[PDB]
Amino acid sequence: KKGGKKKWTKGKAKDKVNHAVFIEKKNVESIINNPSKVGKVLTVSTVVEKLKVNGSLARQLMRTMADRKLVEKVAKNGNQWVYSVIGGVKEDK
Amino acid sequence: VKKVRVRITLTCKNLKSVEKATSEIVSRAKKTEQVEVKGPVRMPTKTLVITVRKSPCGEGSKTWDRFEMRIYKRIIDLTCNVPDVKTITNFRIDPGVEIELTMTA
Amino acid sequence: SFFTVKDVAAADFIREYASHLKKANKLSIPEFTQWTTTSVARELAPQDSDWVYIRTAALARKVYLKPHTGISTLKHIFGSNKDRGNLRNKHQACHGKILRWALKSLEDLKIIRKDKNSATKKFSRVITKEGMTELNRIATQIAIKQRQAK
Amino acid sequence: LCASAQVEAMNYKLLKDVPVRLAANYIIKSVIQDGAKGCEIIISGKLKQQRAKTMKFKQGYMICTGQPKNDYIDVAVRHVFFKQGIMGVKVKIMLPY
Amino acid sequence: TQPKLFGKWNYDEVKIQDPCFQNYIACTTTKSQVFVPHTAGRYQVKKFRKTQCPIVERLIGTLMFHGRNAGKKALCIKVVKNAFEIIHLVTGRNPLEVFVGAVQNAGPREDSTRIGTAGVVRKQAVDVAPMRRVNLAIYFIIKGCRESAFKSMRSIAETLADEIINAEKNNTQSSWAIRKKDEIEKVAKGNR
Amino acid sequence: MSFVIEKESDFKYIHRILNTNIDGKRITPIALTGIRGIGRRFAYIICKVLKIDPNARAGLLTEDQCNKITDLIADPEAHGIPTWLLNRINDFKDGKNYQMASNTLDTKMREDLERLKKIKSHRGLRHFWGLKVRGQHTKTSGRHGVVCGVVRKN
Amino acid sequence: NTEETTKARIMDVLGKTGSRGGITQVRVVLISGKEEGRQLIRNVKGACRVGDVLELMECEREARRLR
Amino acid sequence: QQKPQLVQTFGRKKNAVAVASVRPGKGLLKVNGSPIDMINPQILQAKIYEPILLLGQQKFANLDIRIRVRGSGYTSQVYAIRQALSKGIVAYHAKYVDENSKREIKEQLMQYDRSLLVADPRRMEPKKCGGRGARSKMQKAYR
Amino acid sequence: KTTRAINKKKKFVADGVFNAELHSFFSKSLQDAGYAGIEVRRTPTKT
Amino acid sequence: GRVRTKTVKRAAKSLIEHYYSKLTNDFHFNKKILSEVAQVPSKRLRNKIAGFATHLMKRIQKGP
RNA sequence: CAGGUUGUACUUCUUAGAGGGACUAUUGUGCAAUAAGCCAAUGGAAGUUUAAGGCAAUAACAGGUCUGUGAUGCCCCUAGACGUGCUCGGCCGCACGCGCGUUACAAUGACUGGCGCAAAAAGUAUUUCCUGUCCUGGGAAGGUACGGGUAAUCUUAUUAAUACCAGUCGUGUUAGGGAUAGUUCUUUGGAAUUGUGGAUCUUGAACGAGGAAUUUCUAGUAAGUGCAAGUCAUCAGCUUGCGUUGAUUAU
Ligand SMILES: [Mg+2]
Ligand SMILES: [Mg+2]
Ligand SMILES: [Mg+2]
Ligand SMILES: [Mg+2]
Ligand SMILES: [Mg+2]
Ligand SMILES: [Mg+2]
Ligand SMILES: [Mg+2]
Ligand SMILES: [Mg+2]
Ligand SMILES: [Mg+2]
Ligand SMILES: [Mg+2]
Ligand SMILES: [Mg+2]
Ligand SMILES: [Mg+2]
Ligand SMILES: [Mg+2]
Ligand SMILES: [Mg+2]
Ligand SMILES: [Mg+2]
Ligand SMILES: [Mg+2]
Repeated sequence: KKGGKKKWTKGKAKDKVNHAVFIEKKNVESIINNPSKVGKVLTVSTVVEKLKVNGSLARQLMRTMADRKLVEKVAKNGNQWVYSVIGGVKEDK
Repeated sequence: VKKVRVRITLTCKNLKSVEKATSEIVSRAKKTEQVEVKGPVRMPTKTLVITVRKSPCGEGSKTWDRFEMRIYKRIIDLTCNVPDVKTITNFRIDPGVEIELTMTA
Repeated sequence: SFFTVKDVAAADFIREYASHLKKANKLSIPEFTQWTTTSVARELAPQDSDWVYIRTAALARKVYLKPHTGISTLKHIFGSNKDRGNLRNKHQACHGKILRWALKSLEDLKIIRKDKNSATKKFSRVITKEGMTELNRIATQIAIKQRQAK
Repeated sequence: LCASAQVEAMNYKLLKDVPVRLAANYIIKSVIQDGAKGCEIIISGKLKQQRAKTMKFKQGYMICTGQPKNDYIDVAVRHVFFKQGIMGVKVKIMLPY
Repeated sequence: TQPKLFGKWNYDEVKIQDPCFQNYIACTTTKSQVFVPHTAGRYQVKKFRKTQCPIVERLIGTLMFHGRNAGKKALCIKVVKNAFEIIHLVTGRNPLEVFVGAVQNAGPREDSTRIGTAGVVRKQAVDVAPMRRVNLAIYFIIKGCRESAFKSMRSIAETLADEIINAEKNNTQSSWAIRKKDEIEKVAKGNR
Repeated sequence: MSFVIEKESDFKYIHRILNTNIDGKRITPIALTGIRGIGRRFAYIICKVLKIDPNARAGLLTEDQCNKITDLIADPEAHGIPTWLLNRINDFKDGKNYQMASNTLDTKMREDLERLKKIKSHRGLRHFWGLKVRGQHTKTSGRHGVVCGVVRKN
Repeated sequence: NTEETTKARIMDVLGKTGSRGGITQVRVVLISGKEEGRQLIRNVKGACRVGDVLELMECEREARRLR
Repeated sequence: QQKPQLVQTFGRKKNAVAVASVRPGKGLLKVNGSPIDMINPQILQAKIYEPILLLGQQKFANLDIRIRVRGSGYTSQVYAIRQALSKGIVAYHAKYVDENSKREIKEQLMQYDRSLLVADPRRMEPKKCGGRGARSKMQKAYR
Repeated sequence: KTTRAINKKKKFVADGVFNAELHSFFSKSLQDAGYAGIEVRRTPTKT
Repeated sequence: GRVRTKTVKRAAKSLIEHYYSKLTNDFHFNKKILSEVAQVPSKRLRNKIAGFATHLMKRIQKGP
């Protein structure tokens, strides 16, 4: 699993959270409808923060929600995506 | 009236001298009756730059000589006959001052 | 009223004309094209597949503004820098194959024209009466849609 | 008033064995006389011996530095052949306004 | 009418309560009320011009400061705009009335002057000036952003945003900025 | 997107290609790059030939997709591919074309340096001794015997 | 963190000190709850004009020199 | 003989040159032959509108201002396109209105920003054989 | 029409060099009488 | 470092010395005089002499 | 909104020539003996002697060059010569030790696509120099089809790159990075093999921001970013200049 050279070394022993590139149909819908879960503001980062989903994937999940008149874009640049969950984050399971 | 448009070109290594020819060529042409002169026009001053490492043997710090040779080109246009020009070119213009002439109708 | 391309960010317009040539597929994506060969000398092959359309698409926008521009110039005018690696980046010229084709195709389309007058650039490409009209329509269509964004 | 000339005059005197100081004096006096506003002479070389040496003789004004340097100053320098080696002779005549 | 910042942030939404910072900041002026933080101004010319600089222009400047990567305000104006949007989406406050507070807090009030005599390194009690205080505050704030921002998917407009917030709070556990702000005073309070 | 249906099985984390070429799950073209023979842009070519989705993840391609590639490489020129996109071109004065495979490549070289070891050409001898050939400068260059010629990842 | 930050302003900029030739010595006047008016001669570091305002975290001080 | 009702104002910033023509009309804004909305740094676009707003849709609505700019860099040109507007609006009021109205607008702009009327003096500073750049130099090992 | 046209730059530099040629020529041979300089007026007719 | 070369001072001194009556309390007017009054090669230097010479004028409006 | 014209029309833009303009000016503290002057504010294109340079005193360093010199003293060589020429090697040889630098460790980023923003330089005797238009090649590069210029007229008022908008990648020594190496193709040159340079597909190393030390650097300055010019048949990682983007801290 790890063959990288002279990289291990005294310091941080921070296991890299295993983000995934696949989402099962059993969670597909359920998660798209639940934006209020990733904090108020939704950026490429936050999305990965709560869901273990790498940006590239996260975007589609954003554009998707953006499409489902569920989220509004604040600003969109190079890697800075600022999205606001319309109505207000009022979801606490 | 056999009118010939004459082009007076003056190119020179230094401004001192080329400005005298220009200044006086017009001074002299305006004063003739068969004359029509387009103001003395000054082309853009071309500068030849030569940067040289001073010292002959490459020792001691970096010393550079920035040498310049400026070339001013002035152009004057004339409405005259063929004798009229040779009448106004009768100056006493400094050395190294090239004067070229073009005749059209 | 009415609007010309000068009234529409073409980055936006090309995104429009690129398609008008798609639905109409008046063209015919040459061989070497799809045959993967990014323009100039770069890294990866283009990503968007219709780059062929986009290139021409804008090439029209370019010619509609700078009439008489040439192959080797547009070749430059597209804008490209090269990471030679250790040696710094030098400015780079584009590709003359895809480029010269696009002009020929736009000519068959009755949009481009080869001027046989100006003795400097004899045969350079220029917009045509019919050709440029087609453009203003796309433009005005976009123009009106922008004003439509109440 | 011409330095290019005076150097030759000096170049001549030196090859005719006229001692240095006596030499330079004649040219310098003669130069000032002609209307110079300041004159100087330099003579680097094996001045009567082993090592090299640089002799300087100056009279009146002189413009060491400035842009006017090249305007009010004339400078010519010559090589003088000896069965010794070489003599350097520089002449700085400073012209009158 | 009043020219809001980035088009959506009233300047008069803030006021400098403390007298210290009143002249050593920009929110307050008519000339300061700018839409864009880009002025290509001519500050840094006399020996106190820096003052008249619209506080955020200063932030942007101090922000494009790492070598190779930086030297281009163009972008930096962005990283700062997004960061303001992001700070708003969290406390929905006039993000200037946030960044501003942070500037007032993150500035150490005390420092130690290294005065060594024949090998021995002694120090004394020194009170930190206002201009110096603000400068330190911003320098500090930004300084930290890059800290985490490195090999992180977290972005400067995010790192910075997250910083300006806690920097206003005085949250000594969430602001590389205020950490020193405290330590510098502490260590300084020791050397004094 | 990445709207997978049967997680753990409707996907294959690791695919086997040309011997030891194990593949990573991320993006298909790029995944291919691990193969000692394919690279950044060659992967992209492959997908246009096999009409396979590029943007799509890696491993969402059956064994059919896998063989399409093993033989695509065996006689690439057959599927098309202009002679000038190949790794190897005109070998040993006869063998027309090929496309240096993960394992093929490794030995092809072992044979060419052998081709030269016997010949004893300068460039050849150079490889033997173990020194850059073209890079000429030896004064400052690669000291403490850095990476010589022919490089293999590990 | 309960500090006694008495705000004081600059009365007169004395001179420069600390051969580090960067420190500044200044005469202050106070404006705070505790006392007020009391004048001190404190040592600053950094940009400072006449009349600024500085938060002293210790009114019991006032080192000094002028030679 | 002729005599159009026009004003010719210019702006400049480190080589950036702004040709601004002002004629009376209905509020046109041409920059190199296009609407302001299309300048390159969508950002700085605001900078150019600063003069417009600072004065009021009034003065802009009555006239047609056409500008052409071929300065040096994206940022600089914008500064000139800016400076031309400001100089022109004022320049118009000088010969075509009460000299008093000019004074109003001049101080009006001056008060907000000088870069609309003044000229950003500084240019570039020439290199020196003393080193690699304008004021930097070849390293210097001492020891 | 004097033979070949030449960059007023190119032809001028040629002019100067020629003058400096003359200077070495004269000074080196006229090493008897006070030599000074040379006012050279060149015409496609008479140098 | 705005100090005056001796020459600059001598000039202003001697100018004022000869033309006091004529000299004004205005630099520009005086500069014109100084130029019409003598040989000042550098246009710039002329000013310096006048700018300073004018200064002296205001110090004589004192007497010492 | 582009294009063509035309007028003894105009100069704001451009050119360059005359002449303006700052001198430390006006105002108040410090100086204060009167002072020279120093400070701050205002006006100002411009106030650190405005900015950047050129020039550079007396002595001297037995500094460096006799391999730049038809500048030389002395001493060397002299025809199987240290003269001159020719063929082929070498100055780049590698265990290593130093010194300028180039590229980078990446999301303030890389890659794909889009986008009329620049300056300064250069340029031919016939094709031999700059090269525009056009044709052919995937491409470097070819052809000679149509052409201007020995230059504010022609390559050009434009072919920079950073920047900006969109898209892909998404922390993963992944390829960020590109060294090393392998066929192919192309240009310079009689000749390139001890890779001239350039294109293609692969190969894909150290590097994860660097110890003791240590160098320049206060404003359109540092930095980054490209462009020229010298050298030059071909070769820049050097040099000398040029412009764009453009700040922290001091005073
Ligand atoms: Mg980017
Ligand atoms: Mg790009
Ligand atoms: Mg000597
Ligand atoms: Mg100076
Ligand atoms: Mg000296
Ligand atoms: Mg010698
Ligand atoms: Mg021999
Ligand atoms: Mg060709
Ligand atoms: Mg060119
Ligand atoms: Mg990728
Ligand atoms: Mg490569
Ligand atoms: Mg080879
Ligand atoms: Mg190579
Ligand atoms: Mg550089
Ligand atoms: Mg060349
Ligand atoms: Mg070159």
